[PDB]
Amino acid sequence: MIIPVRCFSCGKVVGDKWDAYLRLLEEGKQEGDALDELKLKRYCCRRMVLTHVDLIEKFLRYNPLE
Amino acid sequence: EDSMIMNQSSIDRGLFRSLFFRSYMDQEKRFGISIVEEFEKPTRATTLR
Amino acid sequence: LMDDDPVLFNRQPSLHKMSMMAHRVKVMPYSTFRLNLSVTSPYNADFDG
Amino acid sequence: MNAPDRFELFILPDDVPKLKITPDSRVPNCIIIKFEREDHTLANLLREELALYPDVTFVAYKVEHPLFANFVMRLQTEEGTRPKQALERACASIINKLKTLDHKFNEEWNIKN
Amino acid sequence: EPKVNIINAQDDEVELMLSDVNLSLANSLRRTMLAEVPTLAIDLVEIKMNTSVLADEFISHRLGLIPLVSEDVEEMKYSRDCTCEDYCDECSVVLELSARHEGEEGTTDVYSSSLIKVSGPGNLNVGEPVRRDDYDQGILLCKLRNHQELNIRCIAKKGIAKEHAKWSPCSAIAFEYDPHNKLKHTDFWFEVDAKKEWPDSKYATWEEPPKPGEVFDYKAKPNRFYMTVETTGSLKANQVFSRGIKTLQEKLANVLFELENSR
Amino acid sequence: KRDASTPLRSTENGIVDQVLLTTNQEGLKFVKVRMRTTKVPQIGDKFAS
Amino acid sequence: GVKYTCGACAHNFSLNKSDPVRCKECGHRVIYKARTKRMIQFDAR
Amino acid sequence: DPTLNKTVKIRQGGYKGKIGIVKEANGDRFRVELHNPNKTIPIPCSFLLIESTHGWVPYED
RNA sequence: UGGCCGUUUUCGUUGU
Ligand SMILES: [Mg+2]
Ligand SMILES: [Zn+2]
Ligand SMILES: [Zn+2]
Ligand SMILES: [Zn+2]
Repeated sequence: MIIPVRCFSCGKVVGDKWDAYLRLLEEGKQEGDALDELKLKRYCCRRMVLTHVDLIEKFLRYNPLE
Repeated sequence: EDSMIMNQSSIDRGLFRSLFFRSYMDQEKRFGISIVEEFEKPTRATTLR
Repeated sequence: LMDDDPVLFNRQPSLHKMSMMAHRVKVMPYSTFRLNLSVTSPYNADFDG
Repeated sequence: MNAPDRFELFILPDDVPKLKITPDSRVPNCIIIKFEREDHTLANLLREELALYPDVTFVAYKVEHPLFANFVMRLQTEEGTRPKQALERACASIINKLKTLDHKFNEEWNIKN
Repeated sequence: EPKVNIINAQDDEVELMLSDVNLSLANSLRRTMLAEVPTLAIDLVEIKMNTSVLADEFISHRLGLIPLVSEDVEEMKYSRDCTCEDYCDECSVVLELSARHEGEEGTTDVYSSSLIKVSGPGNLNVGEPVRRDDYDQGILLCKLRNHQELNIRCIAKKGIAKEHAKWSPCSAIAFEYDPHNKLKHTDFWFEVDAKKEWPDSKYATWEEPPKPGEVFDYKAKPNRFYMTVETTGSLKANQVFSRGIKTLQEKLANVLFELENSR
Repeated sequence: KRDASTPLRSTENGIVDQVLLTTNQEGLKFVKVRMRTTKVPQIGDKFAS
Repeated sequence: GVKYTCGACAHNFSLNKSDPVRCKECGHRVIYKARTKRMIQFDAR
Repeated sequence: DPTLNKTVKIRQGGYKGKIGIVKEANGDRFRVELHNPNKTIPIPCSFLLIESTHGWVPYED
């Protein structure tokens, strides 16, 4: 849905880094690189930012009842 | 015997915590032209059972 | 119910009389029964659900 | 729906004293300690040192069930010393070791940066 | 007797070398500082109103994980023990967020930075949310679209990582010893030989490999622990270490007081 | 008058989220209550690879 | 005394259980009640 | 007893400052149900905060 | 002022 706050396994806060990851991906850097420049070495964190799916944009694409 | 041990903190970090929605149903019912059933807060004196 | 009291216990199907026994009570938290891992065979049971 | 209070893993009820001692009458100079609100974090540390002492014959503990926050420690010092004194001696020893480690780390961090 | 040798220091990550202490002690220190470091985090989320696509519980949870600067939490009493009726500013730090989006186009992105401290037992440096930098927007709490408003009245308290994983100041503790397995406490699986399969640890150069003719030492013990700490930022790694040591100390002191008082 | 309530299932808890109130095909009141809650994994769940 | 909200035009109003169930402003036939006023709590856990 | 079915908080105890509802008021030990958890806890009458016309009123309402 | 009442029958899907 949304990038989580704390990595489930370790606890290294990651959510704040999601936007930067998207940004780095924009200019075509390979994913491993981007994960590097964020300083994510333990793959217990690499798994998330590599394989999280953003849905909240999809859920907002519907006009709210307000 | 195919049972698992879960990192308590991993649960507390939002692991496999999911949502559960239940929808209830009801409607006003008609016994005839002049007999219907109305949603309302029933007082104990006016109603029974 | 208090600890150490006697109560029956069972599984379905109850093929052979080693599928019913009388155990003793121990009060605990959480909402599951728990068995010593040895007694699974007489109940022919496993914790896969 | 029947889970224990997560604040109860460390908080103590009033009627139960933090620690409870039980002499072990089946052998000489042996005691059994009934702890409260403790686990490996304290037990392992106490046991390591109390084993390192010279005048301790037998020392051990066990965590009854991880669903309960208390453990039991077996201690049996030689006739030379009563167990209580040996335990408090080990307590002081770790206290001072930790103090020394803290002081050294403080100085090291000061110099490092 | 205990020694210390920091290898690389920083605000968050500490990569040191601890030697000449019982392995029991190093492990118990790791455990206690992972579990028994009092801190501050969001406790009671009171939602005045919400219009987002995220369940109220979902936000209350997301707030539960937000790291709070707790550099002075040691001064804050336990809300369980504080004598005040309801909460007080000496046992509770109040934070409130009220963000909104307007306009029919675009999407707002409420971040942690938008959080605000309303009160707190000042000037104790507690309550402030943590940030890597000043311009670093930080943690993403939600996204808002046209007419969607979010309002909340948070609360924090002093709890411990035992009672929940939000009170954990430690993120990931490395830990090891005997990088060449001198003490042999591990037996190495292999298909041909142990050495040509298993790659070497990063502390490989820090202790000399055993000599081929070297024979076992049955009195050998673990002596040098290399434990690399890290933190979320809610507390400085040095503060983490000192506070863990202090907590363990006072705990043993309590135990000794109980022992002496019992008689 | 007699009670014709629709009590919540006694084995459930949560917060009422979204009440709907419209007419049925036949023009009587016709309600829907979507109660919600979140399920924390605990002892006795099920999981699978 | 019992507010509402439309599902098509999202404009608020009320009714006294006698008006037909329709949106006053756009006439839509799907409505929802609005949040209560008592205070809502979460332990964030 | 006119002191039932009212919003109530806890001023002292392990749940200091939690909104709760009085579900059962047999006597001298009020059974109050909270919101944050899915459970109901007994609690003495003097360890609670009762909503009143203005502000939060202790057990004198 | 105690005392105190919530369908059946089908079919389905699943579970061990
Ligand atoms: Mg099976
Ligand atoms: Zn991680
Ligand atoms: Zn206070
Ligand atoms: Zn409308």
